[PDB]
Amino acid sequence: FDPRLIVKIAPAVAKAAMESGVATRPIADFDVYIDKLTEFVYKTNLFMKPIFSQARKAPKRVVLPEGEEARVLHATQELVTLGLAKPILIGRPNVIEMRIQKLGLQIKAGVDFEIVNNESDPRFKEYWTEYFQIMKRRGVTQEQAQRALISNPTVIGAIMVQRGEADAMICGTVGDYHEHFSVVKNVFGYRDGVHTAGAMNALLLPSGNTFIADTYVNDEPDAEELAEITLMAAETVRRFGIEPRVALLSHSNFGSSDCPSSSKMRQALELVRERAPELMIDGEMHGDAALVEAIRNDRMPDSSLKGSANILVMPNMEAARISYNLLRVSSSEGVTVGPVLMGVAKPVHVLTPIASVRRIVNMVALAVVEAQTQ
Amino acid sequence: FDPRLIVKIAPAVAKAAMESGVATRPIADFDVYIDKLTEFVYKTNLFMKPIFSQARKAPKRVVLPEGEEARVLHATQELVTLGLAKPILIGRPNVIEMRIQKLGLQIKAGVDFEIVNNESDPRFKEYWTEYFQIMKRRGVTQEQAQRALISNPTVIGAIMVQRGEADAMICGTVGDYHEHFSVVKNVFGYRDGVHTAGAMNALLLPSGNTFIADTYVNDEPDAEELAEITLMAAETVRRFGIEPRVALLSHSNFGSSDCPSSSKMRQALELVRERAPELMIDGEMHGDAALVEAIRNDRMPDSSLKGSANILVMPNMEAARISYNLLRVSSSEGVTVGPVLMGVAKPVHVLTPIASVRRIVNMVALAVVEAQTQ
Repeated sequence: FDPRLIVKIAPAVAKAAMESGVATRPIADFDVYIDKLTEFVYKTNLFMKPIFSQARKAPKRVVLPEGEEARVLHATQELVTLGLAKPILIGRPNVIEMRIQKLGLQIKAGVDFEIVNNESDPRFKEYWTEYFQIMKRRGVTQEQAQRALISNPTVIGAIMVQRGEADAMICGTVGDYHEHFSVVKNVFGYRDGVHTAGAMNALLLPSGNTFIADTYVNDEPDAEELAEITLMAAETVRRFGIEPRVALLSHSNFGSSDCPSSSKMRQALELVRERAPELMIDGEMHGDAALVEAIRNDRMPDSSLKGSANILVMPNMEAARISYNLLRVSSSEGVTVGPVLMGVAKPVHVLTPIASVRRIVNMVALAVVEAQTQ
Repeated sequence: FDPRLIVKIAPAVAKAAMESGVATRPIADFDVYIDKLTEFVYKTNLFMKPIFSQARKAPKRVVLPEGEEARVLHATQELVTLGLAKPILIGRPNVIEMRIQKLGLQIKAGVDFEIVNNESDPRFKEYWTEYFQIMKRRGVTQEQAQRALISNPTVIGAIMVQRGEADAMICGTVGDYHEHFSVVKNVFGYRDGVHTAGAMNALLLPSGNTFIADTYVNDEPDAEELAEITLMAAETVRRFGIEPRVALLSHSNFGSSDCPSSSKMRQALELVRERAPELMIDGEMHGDAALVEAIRNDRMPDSSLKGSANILVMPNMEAARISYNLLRVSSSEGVTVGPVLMGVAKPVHVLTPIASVRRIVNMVALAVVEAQTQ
């Protein structure tokens, strides 16, 4: 799967065929040709195949709070088969076993995977006392903390990962995003060096693989919050292997509007450049100017952004969630990754009820891969 | 009046009665019995009694602007009899001498107390000139300063205390609190190192001696301002002899409601603990949790607050004045102290129009104590 294959083979084959003389059209501009095919590499990178393999080498414990949900169940089978992770499912053990039989999956409880019963667990008194000490001043009474552990699955898995019993967690298949996130933020805590949280959704597009943030965490992020979201996204995408091409999208194109939304972007651009100059980023720009290099070079010759951009940053969540939701059905491709939570101290992600099984599979993998490091 | 009397005598008697054998019911928990005795003596305290004695030791000069008002005159008599302070009443001498006779009081002008006539005074030229130099930049012309020295008695007394002719002043029996306070603030100035003022009103409650903060001065306090109010009050309560137990009240119970008011309180708790970690204080909480320790230990066991809390700091003036009014009618007895003004350099206090004659006597003695320091 090495991307460099088409980089060296196709030119070298072309150079020997011109020396052999059987070629009808000489590509005299070999360096331009080299630029053309390296661009094809850069647009389509799988960025999942290395992830899966890394998960296979070191599977980790992942808790899925909504264990009864059928989509979770379908993904648990593929996780056990591919040897990606050690799945811990939370829910009523009786309904899971019945649905497994109806689904026909070969996973066997206590063998292939472990189950934690939400209604009864020996580690109950310890857990509610642990959750209460975090949430006593945040409006959770002792009596409330108990009731939460019996009926809120997401809270149960959060306590495990913080304790150390579980390595990571994947939730959000049932419920609104902010319900699960609220649980996550108070329990795990912000990662050191960060004071804001970022959500990222990825769509393979004609322009290539493309990422969008922030989709659910912040409804109206301020300037410094955008800058921190940008830097984390550049770090995460560099891990995937795709070099980061950041574009701060806005209705204004390089100062066409002086309204506060555009002013917020420009300030963040200066903030990002001062914190880490290496990142390739230019803003603000129209949406189209970030993908078609032809349009951007006409508005901005000396733009530091080169080629189609892959990290599009949004001024407010509404523009993001409406863009990503409209593109997911206008691309019609493999799911790649879903809502990637950035900034949390522990390896956690929250999904949507519309999330497919492949998305849950891919996302559980992504988390196992995060858990290998500390 | 020594509080330590009941704490020591009763246990030794109890031990002697058990050794004698006449004790029908033994008390095995002697250390618990001491705790119940010490809690009773802290609740029913008489901080006013030492204040009178300290005032008797060194009577100081006190100015009362409303010398014609009947309630002040009754209080001048009992002050003269007690020997607490040397009164300097202000008003028309004829109306005072005629009311003195009408009220059947044995006080003579020029000997027991001193009258300063507002309409005519030898030092008139120095007073309105000094007032002008203080208020020339706050909208007071020379012509306005003259009429103001004759018309507003509170202005007259404020000038005296700043000159040093009188050691303190008590006012407010007629008129709005702020009519005198604004004069007090501009003339005396803020206490060194203090940039906001505080109004404290004391009540005798079943739970114990109880004070409320910011009853009249600030409609809405900054978190910084709330902090300085709390810190000053605990210092003043320590002067009375009561142990400072502080509680920040709010409509939210320990983060149950996230609003501007609750956020405002919590920030102050941090600000107070940094400036003085020794002060026992916890918030935010409901009122009942501040008084009934049982309720507080059930929602917050680790609370640093121990027992009934004596210093109640409130979020806004509106809730504080409403509470104080509704409590002074539902608490049977207790003349205690009137509205206490904190943060002003020269010793002074502003009273309510409905302040009882006992409250004028008490608040005059409180001022004499304050004048003995610096």
